[PDB]
Amino acid sequence: EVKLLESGPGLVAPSESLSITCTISGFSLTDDGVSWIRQPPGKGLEWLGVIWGGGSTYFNSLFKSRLSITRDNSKSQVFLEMDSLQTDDTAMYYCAKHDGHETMDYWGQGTSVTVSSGGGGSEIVMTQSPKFMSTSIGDRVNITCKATQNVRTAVTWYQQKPGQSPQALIFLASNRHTGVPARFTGSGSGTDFTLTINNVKSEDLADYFCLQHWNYPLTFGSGTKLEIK
Repeated sequence: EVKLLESGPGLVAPSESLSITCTISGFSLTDDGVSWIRQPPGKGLEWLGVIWGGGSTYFNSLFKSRLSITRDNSKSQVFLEMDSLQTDDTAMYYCAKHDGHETMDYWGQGTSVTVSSGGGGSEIVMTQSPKFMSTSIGDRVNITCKATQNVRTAVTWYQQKPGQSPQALIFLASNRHTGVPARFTGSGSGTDFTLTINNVKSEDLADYFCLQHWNYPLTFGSGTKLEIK
């Protein structure tokens, strides 16, 4: 059984370093290489670097300056070290084992690394749910958007059809923009907000998103694509 388990701090303050330990078993560090991957919340997978069975270390150019990958074959451990950590580096960090040098075979449990000064973050994050939705014509669907702070009613809901510009659906949380069909409705005040579409029509196939305008900077929701069966 091939095993890899990450050991990491979990909480790191901005500008500090990061040292994660991949404790491996079931294979030989002399033969197989080990890579470091990270997954930010709601982002794609990001490859950091690799140490090969002979010791050759390659790094992703985006980090290069601040990455270090070492190991200890007697202890069966591979070490990652990153410098000048900031909020952007908040991600789930994995170590993965290759088949010698070709294909990345087996992943570890992953260790979650969160970077925050203690103020929890400062920009106000609008979290949308759901990111995707497959609907039938005539259903009623909800999209919600949650704020990390009371933004009162300073929330605007936009629709953006494919290859077009966004267009205001709801303004001030609950009021329909001019010329908006009465089937789009807005609810909410404070932290949670809800765009509701009754009687889903074919032209509703678009990308919907929220925006807060309580405090700078203005921040949008990640978006929501509406597909129709």
